[PDB]
Amino acid sequence: KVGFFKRNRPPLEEDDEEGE
Repeated sequence: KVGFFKRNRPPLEEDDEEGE
């Protein structure tokens, strides 16, 4: 999938590529 990691992780920890 791709809507269950790029969502909860990014906020919580800096996991997915934010974007800046």
